[PDB]
Amino acid sequence: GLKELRAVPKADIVSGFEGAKVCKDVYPKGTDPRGAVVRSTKWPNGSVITVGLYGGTPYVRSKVKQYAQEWSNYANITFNFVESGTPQIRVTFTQGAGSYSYLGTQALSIPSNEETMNFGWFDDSTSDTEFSRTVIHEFGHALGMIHEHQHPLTNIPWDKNKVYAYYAGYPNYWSKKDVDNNLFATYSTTQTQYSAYDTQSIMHYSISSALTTNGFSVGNNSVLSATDKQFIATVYPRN
Ligand SMILES: [Zn+2]
Repeated sequence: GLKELRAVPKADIVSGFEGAKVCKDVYPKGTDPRGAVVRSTKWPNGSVITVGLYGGTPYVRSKVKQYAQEWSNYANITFNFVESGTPQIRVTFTQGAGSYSYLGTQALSIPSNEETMNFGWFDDSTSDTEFSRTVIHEFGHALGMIHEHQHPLTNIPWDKNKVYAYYAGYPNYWSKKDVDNNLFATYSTTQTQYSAYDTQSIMHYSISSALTTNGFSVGNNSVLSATDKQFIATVYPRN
């Protein structure tokens, strides 16, 4: 099969946040997160992207493959799930590390012994809606999509000490200061790649109830929205 990736240090997986459903923004070391937008990170149109799955049960691995390929109904892009070589997208299932993917072709800047995507909370009992939501969302990032997030009406009620502890773990290794600029300041304003915000978007950024004092952390958006479908077709046209 595939060559083993280097393992996540288990000391850097933060205890107590098992099951906390956090999608983490991630970028190749030293790059500017503001530059990682779909017009810059999109794959060559018509690409067939090789994907490798590392670990996971056969059931979870089948679910990843099932829902990742939903994007190809609308985008002129195909995922080829392979078991040899160095795949372009490398998916791990490290429990407790959150879920994340590098954006678009930024995956190609990741060392070949490291993962480019992680699913941190799936198990064999996970619901179909949660598989659909999280897998389509993360492969959205893999196509270059960023989070959709509308301007907060009221400041997010961050449980700041739970947050500082969580983002100190792998893979960000963020300081107190790092969280203040990259997380708090980022989501204090609108984040969007659409001309108008789409409350139904699969790319909606949900903030975990493990990281806040109140509010509803699980939105409705578990399938591609009409805007998701229309936009991804303009990025990757059948041309
Ligand atoms: Zn995300």
